[PDB]
Amino acid sequence: SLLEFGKMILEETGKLAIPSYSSYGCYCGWGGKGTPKDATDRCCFVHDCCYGNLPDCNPKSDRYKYKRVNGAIVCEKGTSCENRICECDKAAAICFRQNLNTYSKKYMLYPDFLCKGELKC
Amino acid sequence: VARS
Repeated sequence: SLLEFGKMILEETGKLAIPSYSSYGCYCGWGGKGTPKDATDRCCFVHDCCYGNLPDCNPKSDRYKYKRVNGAIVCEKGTSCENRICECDKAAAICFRQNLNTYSKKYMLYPDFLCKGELKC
Repeated sequence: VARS
C-alpha cells in the first residue's frame, strides 16, 4: 500500500515520503510524461512501469508484509499481487537510497508543463 | 493518486 511504501522509503532514506518524494520531478508521486529529471526521478519512472505491469492489482491499497534480514528487505509471501507490489516498492526504495547523492530539492513540486512527451516502459 |  502507499502508506507502507512511504514507511519503507523513510526507513531506507531518512526522508519522509511526503514531501520528499510525493511531488518530485516528472514521475514521483504523480507520474505520466516527460523525460525524468534525474536518477531519483528515474526510480519513480521505473516504479510507475512496475505498477503498470500489474493492471489487475491495486498497489495503492493492497497491503503486503516484509521483513529486514540484516539491512536487506525480504518480501514475505502473500497473494500474487501482494508479492509483486512488494517487489516493485522494494526496488524503488533501494533505488532512492542508491541515488540520494544526487537528490535535488529544486525538483520538489516540479511543474507539470516542464514534463512533456511519452517515454516507453 | 495516478499511474504510480
